[PDB]
Amino acid sequence: YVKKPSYKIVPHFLGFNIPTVSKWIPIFGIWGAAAGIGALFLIEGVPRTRQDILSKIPIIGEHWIREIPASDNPF
Amino acid sequence: VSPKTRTSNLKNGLTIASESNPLVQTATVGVWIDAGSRNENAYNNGTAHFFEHLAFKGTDKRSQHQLELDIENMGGHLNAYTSRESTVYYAKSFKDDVPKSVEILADILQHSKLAESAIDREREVITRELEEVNKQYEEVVFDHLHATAFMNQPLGRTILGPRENIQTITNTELRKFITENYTADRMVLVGAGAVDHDALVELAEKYFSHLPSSQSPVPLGTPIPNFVGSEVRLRDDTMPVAHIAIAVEGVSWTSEDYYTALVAQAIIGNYDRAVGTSRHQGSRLSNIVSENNLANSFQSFSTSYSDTGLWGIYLTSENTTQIDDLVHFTLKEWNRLSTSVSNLQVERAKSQLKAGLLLSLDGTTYVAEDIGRQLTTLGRRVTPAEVEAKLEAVTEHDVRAWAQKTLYDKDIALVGLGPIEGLYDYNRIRNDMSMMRW
Amino acid sequence: YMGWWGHMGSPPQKGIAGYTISPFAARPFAGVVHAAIFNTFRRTKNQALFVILPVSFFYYVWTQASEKNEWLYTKAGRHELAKAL
Amino acid sequence: ASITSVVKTSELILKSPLLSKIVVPLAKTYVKFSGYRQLGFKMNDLIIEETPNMQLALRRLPPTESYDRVYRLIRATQFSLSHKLATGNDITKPEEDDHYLIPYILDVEAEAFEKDALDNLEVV
Amino acid sequence: ATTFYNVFVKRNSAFVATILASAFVFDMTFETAIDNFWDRINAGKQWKDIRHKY
Amino acid sequence: MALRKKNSLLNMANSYVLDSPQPSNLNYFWNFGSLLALCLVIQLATGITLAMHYTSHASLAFDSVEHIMRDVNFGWFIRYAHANTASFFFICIYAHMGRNIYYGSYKTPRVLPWSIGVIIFLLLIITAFMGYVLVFGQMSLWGATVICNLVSAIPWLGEDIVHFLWGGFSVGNPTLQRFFALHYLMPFVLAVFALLHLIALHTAGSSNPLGITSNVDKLSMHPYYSFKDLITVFAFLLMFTLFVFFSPDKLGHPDNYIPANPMVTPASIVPEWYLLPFYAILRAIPDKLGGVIAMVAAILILLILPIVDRSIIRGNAFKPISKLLFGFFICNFLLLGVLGQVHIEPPFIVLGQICTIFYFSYFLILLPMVSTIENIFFYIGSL
Amino acid sequence: GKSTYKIPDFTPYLKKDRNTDANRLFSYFMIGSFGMLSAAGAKATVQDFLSNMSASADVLA
Ligand code: HEM
Ligand code: HEM
Ligand SMILES: CCCCCC[C@H]1C(=O)O[C@H](C)[C@H](NC(=O)c2cccc(NC=O)c2O)C(=O)O[C@@H](C)[C@@H]1OC(=O)CC(C)C
Ligand SMILES: CCCCCCCCCCCCO[C@@H]1O[C@H](CO)[C@@H](O[C@H]2O[C@H](CO)[C@@H](O)[C@H](O)[C@H]2O)[C@H](O)[C@H]1O
Repeated sequence: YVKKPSYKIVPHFLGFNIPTVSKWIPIFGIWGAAAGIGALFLIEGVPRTRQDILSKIPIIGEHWIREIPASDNPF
Repeated sequence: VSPKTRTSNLKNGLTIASESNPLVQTATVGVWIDAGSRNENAYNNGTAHFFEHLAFKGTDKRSQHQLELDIENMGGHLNAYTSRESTVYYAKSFKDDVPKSVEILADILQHSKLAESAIDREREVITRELEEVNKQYEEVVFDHLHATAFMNQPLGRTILGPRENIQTITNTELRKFITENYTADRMVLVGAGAVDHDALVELAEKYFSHLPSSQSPVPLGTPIPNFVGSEVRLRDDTMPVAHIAIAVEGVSWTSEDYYTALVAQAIIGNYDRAVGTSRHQGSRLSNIVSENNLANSFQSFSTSYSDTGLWGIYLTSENTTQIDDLVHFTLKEWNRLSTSVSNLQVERAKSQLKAGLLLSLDGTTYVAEDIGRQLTTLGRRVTPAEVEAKLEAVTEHDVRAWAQKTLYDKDIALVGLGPIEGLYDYNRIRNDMSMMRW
Repeated sequence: YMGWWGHMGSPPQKGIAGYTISPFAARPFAGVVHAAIFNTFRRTKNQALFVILPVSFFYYVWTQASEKNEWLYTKAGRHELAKAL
Repeated sequence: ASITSVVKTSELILKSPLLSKIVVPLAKTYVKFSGYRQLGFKMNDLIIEETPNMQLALRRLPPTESYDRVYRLIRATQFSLSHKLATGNDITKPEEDDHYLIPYILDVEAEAFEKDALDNLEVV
Repeated sequence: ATTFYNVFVKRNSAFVATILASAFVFDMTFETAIDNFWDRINAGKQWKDIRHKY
Repeated sequence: MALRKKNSLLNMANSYVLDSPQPSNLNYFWNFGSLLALCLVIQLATGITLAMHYTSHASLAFDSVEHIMRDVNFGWFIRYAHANTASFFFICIYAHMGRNIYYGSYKTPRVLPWSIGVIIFLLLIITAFMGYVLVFGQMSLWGATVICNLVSAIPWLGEDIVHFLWGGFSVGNPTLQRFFALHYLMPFVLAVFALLHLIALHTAGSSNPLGITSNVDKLSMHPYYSFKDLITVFAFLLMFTLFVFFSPDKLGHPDNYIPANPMVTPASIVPEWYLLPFYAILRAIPDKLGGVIAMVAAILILLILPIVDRSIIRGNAFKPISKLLFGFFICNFLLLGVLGQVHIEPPFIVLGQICTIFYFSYFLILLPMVSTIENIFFYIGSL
Repeated sequence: GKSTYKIPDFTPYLKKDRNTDANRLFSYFMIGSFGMLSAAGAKATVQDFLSNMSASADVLA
C-alpha cells in the first residue's frame, strides 16, 4: 500500500531544468561549430586570418602561403 | 492480481480463451475474427460490413423473427462490429444463459441463410447509412485519414464500401467471403465474467466443430503498406467546429516500438474543455491549449494494424482564427519528443500508462474485448506483469530515438473538416515537423 | 494590454458620472494667479529635498576637487603634487 | 518582483520582534512620505497590472471592489493632470488602506508557481 | 544512407554546419580550379607567361 | 465609417497622431518625444541642405564649410542650426531617457520600446560623432584619430579593423569621404528605429506619471497632446534662437575652426559635451580594452533595467527612496560629464573612478536593493 | 465524382520509395547544395564588395 506519490521537484529557472538543458548541450556544440566555421569562412580573406590561423593548418595550410613575385609587385 | 487467462484449442484450430471472474453475475461470450474490410479486394469492398447486417437476418433453422425472440428470451443482448482488421460478434448474458448464447453465435456465423430477398432489403438500409455517417464527424475524419494515408491500398478502403458495390453484392460473394475468411484458425471464442473455461470448451466442441479450416494455417495476428503523406480538406464553413486529424505512419502491434509509441502518445495526451480536471493536466500541449482557448478537445491516438499503424492527434476547435496556432503548437510539442524529452516526462507518462492499460478493463465486455484483441493481434494474452515490464523498459532515450525516426521531419497525413480556412497548406503544416533551432 | 476606443481594456465602469464644461464656456485662466503662486509653492516645497540633496552634495564634491587641483598646480602645492604623482 | 516574494519577506520581518521593532515604524513613515494617499489611492492600486497574472487577479475582484478601483484610478488621474491633491474625504485614511487585491493575486500566483514546480517533477 | 541522413541532415544545427563547411571547401577548391582553367585557356597571354623574359 | 478609419493609409496616420488613445495625465516630460522628432526633422532639413554645399574631399572639406558660412545665402544659419541642434538633440534625448527611467517606462510591458530606444541612442552617438569629423578641423581629425584607435584594443584583429575603417594608415581623405556617406545614411536608420520604437510602444500605449493603467481614462492624441506639444516646440525654438542667433559658438570648441593638421596636436582633445560622461567612464579604467568595454557597457547596461528593477510598482512618483537614489544617479552622471573635460590630474583621477563605480553600482546593486526594500515598506507600511 | 473517400488518381506523381531515408535525403541534398552555393556566393559577394573599404591602390602607394 502506497500512502503518497513519490516525487521531487528538480531545480529550475525561467522554465528550464537541468535534464532538459542537458539534452541540448550537444546542439549548442554543433551550432558553435557552425558559427566557428561560418565566422572563419567570412574572414578567410583577411590577411591576418591567413597568417595566424589558416596557414598553420597541417598539409592544407600551404594553400594560404602565397607570395607575389617581387618583380610583379608595385608596392 | 488478475485471474489467469486460460487458453485451449480445438481440432479444427479454433482458439478458446477465457477469463473467469466469480465476483460478477453476467458473462460476455463472443467470437473475435482476425478478418475485416482489409480482406476484401476492390470489387467486393463492403462485403464484411454487409455480412454483419445479414448475420442477424436469420439462419437455416431460426427465421429472422425466431432469432429475435430467442435472444429476447435469453435476457441479454448481441452486438457486432466490423473494423479494418477485426470483426467481433458478442453476446452479453446471464451466467447460466451462456449455452444459449454460444449456440446462437455459432448458428449465425456458420448457418446464415443470406436469402436474396434479405440481401435486397439490406441493400437499401446500408445505402442510407452512407448518408448518415456524414454526421459522425470523428468517424468521417478518421475514414478520410485512412483513405489518404494508405492511398489505393487495402487499409485505405472504407468499411462501408462504395455505393456501386452495395448495389452489386450477391449472396454468392458474401458466402465466398465468409468461407475464405471466417475460418477456425482465424477465430477466437472468448468468454469473460461468469464462465467456466471447461464448460466453454465443451460448448465449442458441440457447436463450432464443423467450422472450415483454412488451407494454410498461419499463426494469429499474421499480416504491403506504403504511407502517403497527403492531405484532405473538407471545408464546410457552415459547421461551427473544425475537426482536424494529423497522423504519421505509426507502429504495428508486434513492433518493438509499440510501447515506446504509446508512451510518446501519453506525453501529449488528451484534453477536453468540458472535463473539469483537464485544465490542470501536466501535458505541455494541454497547458498551451487551455490557457489560450485554442481547442475544444484533442485526443492523441496510436492505432495499430498487423503491419503498420497511424500515430497522431485529433483536434476539435471553434477558434477558427487560431487554428494555425493550435496546429503550430501541436506540432512543436511533437518536435519536443525528438529534441527535449527527458526522464521527467517519460517517467510521468509511464506511470499514467501502467494504470491506464489496466484501468480500461472495468467490465466483462472490456475484458473480453481485451482478450479478443490481444489473441487476434499477438497470438497470446499478455499478462499485466509482462506489460508492466515492457513499460518499465521504455527509457527517455528510447522515446527520443523513436520520435526521431518516426516523427521528426516526416510526412504527415492531414485531414481537416469544417471551417478550416485558417489551416495552412500542406507545406506549412509539414514544415512544423522539424525545428530549425535544433 | 491596450485596446482601442470601444474596447480599451478598462475593467467595467459603472456608477461614475463625469461632468465638464465647454472650453468656450470656461475661463481658461481661472485662478491662474493663485495657482502660479500657491500651487507652485506647494509642489516645489514637496519635491525640494530630492533636488537640493544631490545637487548640494555633488557641487560640494566638485568644489573640493577643483580647489585641490588648482592648489596642487601652484608653487605652494609642488610637494603635494610630487607625492600625488 | 512577485507579490508572493514581497508578502513572504514581510512576514519574516513581522515575526522577528527585533526586526519589526525597527522596520514597522520606518515603513509607516515611508508610506506617509510616499504620498499616494494624498491622491486617494489605496496601496494596492499602485501595483503594476500589465502582467497576465495581474490581469487575471483583477478579473477575479468582486464587482463592487472593481468598480471602486476604477473610480479611484480615474479620480487620481484627474488630480494628477490638474496638479491638485485630494482633500477631505478623498484622502485615503490609514484605516481605509486595505489590501483588497493581495488575496487575489496571491491565489493567482500560488497556482502559477505550483504549475512551474509541478512541470519539473521527477518520479522517484 | 539512413546513417548519412541521421548524422548530417536530421539536426538543423548539423545541416547548417555541413552546408557552411561545404561552402568553405567549395569556395577554396573552386577558386583553385578556375585559376588553373583560366591559365590554360589564356596560355601565353598573361603576364605570368611573359614575365620570364624580364 | 469615417475616411480616416476606413482608408488603410490614413488609418495608420490616424492611429498614431490623431485617434491614438493617450493617458489623460501626461506631464511636460512626455513632450521630449516630439521634441526629438522636431530635432530629427531639423537635422534632416539642415543636414540635406549642407550636403548640397559640402565637399567630402579632404582637400576641400574645411573650405566647403567656410563657403557655407561665408557665401551661401543663410548658410551661417543652416550651419549653426545643424551644429546646435545636435546639442539640443542630446539634451532632449537625455531628458527623454531620464523621464523613462524615473517613471519606469522600461518596465513590462514596455521592455521592447525601451530596448529599441537604447539602440537609437547608440546610433545617435555614432551619427553625431561622424558628423563632427566632416568639418575636418583639428577637433575633427584628432577626434577620429583617438576614437578609432580605441578599436585597436580589440584583440588580434583590432589594428586591421582600424585600418579598414580609415581606408588607409591614418585619418585622411578616404576616412572623410566614407564618414560623409555614413553620416548621411545613419539619420535615416535612426528615423526608422525611432519609428519602430513607437510601433512597439503602440501595444501598451504610453506610461503615465502615476504608473497606473490609463485604460480607465483616455484622451485622443489630438487635439490635447498636439496643442500641448506646441508649447514645448515654441519653448525649444526660443532656446534654439538664443543659441543659433545670439551665441552660436557657446556650445562648441574653437579648435574645430583650425584646419586639420596631422602634425600639430591640439592642446586638449575633449569630445563634444554630450559624449563627455562616457569619455569619463573610459578614462576611469586604466586598461585600454577595459576602458572601451566599460564605455560600451555604460550604454548597454541600460538594457538590464527591466531585470534589476524589482519593484511591484511602476515609476518613482510614489517611492521616496528611489527618488533620492535617482537624484544621486543623475547628478553623478553630470559629474562624470564634468570629469570628462578636466585634465587627467589629481585629484580628478580617483574621483572619476569613484563616480564610475557609482554609475555602475546603481544598476547592479543599489536599484535592486532599494527596489526590493521599497516593496517591503509599501506592504508593511499599509497594513 | 461523388464519394470523397475515393482519393483522386495520384499514381502519375507518387514516388514508390517515398518513405525511405534515401528519398528524403535526396531532396535535402538539393536544398543543401543550394544553401552551400548561396553561402559560398554570399561570402564571395561580401568579401569582394567590402574590400572596397580597404586602402585603395593610390593610398597603398
Ligand atoms: C530619435 C530619438 C527618439 C525619438 C524621436 C523618440 C520619440 C518618442 C516618442 C514620440 C515617444 C512617445 C511620446 C513620449 O512619451 O514622449 C517616445 C516614447 C518612448 N521612447 Fe522615445 N524617442 C527617441 C529615442 C528614445 C530613446 C533613446 C529611448 C530609450 C533609451 C526611448 C525610449 C522610449 C520609451 C521607453 C518610450 C515609452 C515611454 C512612455 O510613454 O512611457 N526613445 N519616444
Ligand atoms: C541625427 C541627425 C544628425 C545629427 C545628430 C548630426 C550631427 C552633426 C554634427 C554634430 C555635425 C558637426 C557640426 C559642426 O560642428 O559643424 C554635422 C555635420 C554635418 N552633417 Fe549632420 N547630423 C545629422 C544629420 C545629418 C543629415 C541627415 C545630413 C544629411 C546629409 C547631415 C549632413 C551633415 C553635413 C554635410 C555636415 C558637415 C557640414 C557641417 O559641419 O556643418 N547631417 N552633423
Ligand atoms: C503622420 C503619421 C506617421 C506616423 C509617424 C510620425 C510621428 C508621429 O507619430 O507623430 C506623433 C505626433 C508622435 N508623438 C507621440 O507619439 C506622442 C505621444 C504621446 C504624447 C506626446 N506628447 C505629449 O504631449 C507625443 O508627442 C511623434 O512626435 O513621434 C514622431 C517621432 C513620429 O515620427 C516617426 O516615428 C517617424 C520619423 C520621422 C522618426
Ligand atoms: C561580417 C563579415 C566579416 C568581415 C568581412 C571581411 C571584408 C574583407 C575581407 C577580405 C578583403 C580583402 O581580402 C582579399 O580579398 C580579395 C578579393 O576579395 C583577394 O584578392 C584575390 O582575388 C581578387 C579577385 O577576386 C584579385 O584581384 C586578387 O589579385 C587576388 O589576390 C585577396 O586574396 C584577399 O586577401
